[PDB]
Amino acid sequence: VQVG
Ligand code: NA
Repeated sequence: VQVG
């Protein structure tokens, strides 16, 4: 998971 990548959130930016
Ligand atoms: Na990912």
